[PDB]
Amino acid sequence: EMQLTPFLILLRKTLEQLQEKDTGNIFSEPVPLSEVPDYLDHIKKPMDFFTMKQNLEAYRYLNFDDFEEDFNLIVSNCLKYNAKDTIFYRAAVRLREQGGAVLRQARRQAEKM
Ligand SMILES: Cn1c(=O)c(=O)n(C)c2ccccc21
Repeated sequence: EMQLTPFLILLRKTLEQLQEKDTGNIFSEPVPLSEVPDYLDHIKKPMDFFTMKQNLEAYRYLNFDDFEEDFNLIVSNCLKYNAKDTIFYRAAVRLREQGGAVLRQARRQAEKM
């Protein structure tokens, strides 16, 4: 199939590119549950870019689809929790659009391995 180290290098670069689309850094760290006490009533699996980085280095992403699944959780959790008329909801829509393009290019590079 493919070698581990170039794949992880690609995922590290891809995660950096996704974070660059989140210009407010609102997805950089976990949603603060102390300030959002009802969050887990709605959200089954919180996700954020710091957690994704930890998972990457813990060798928890060994195919592109598991990496993309967690990125999609960042977006979908935000759309689910927040009302449509909020900056947060719109930011997740924009991240879905801009990040989908980053992911398509990165997946093509993975398929070259
Ligand atoms: C409730 N909440 C969210 O749903 C969210 O997506 N982000 C990014 C949040 C960021 C800070 C505080 C609360 C948040």
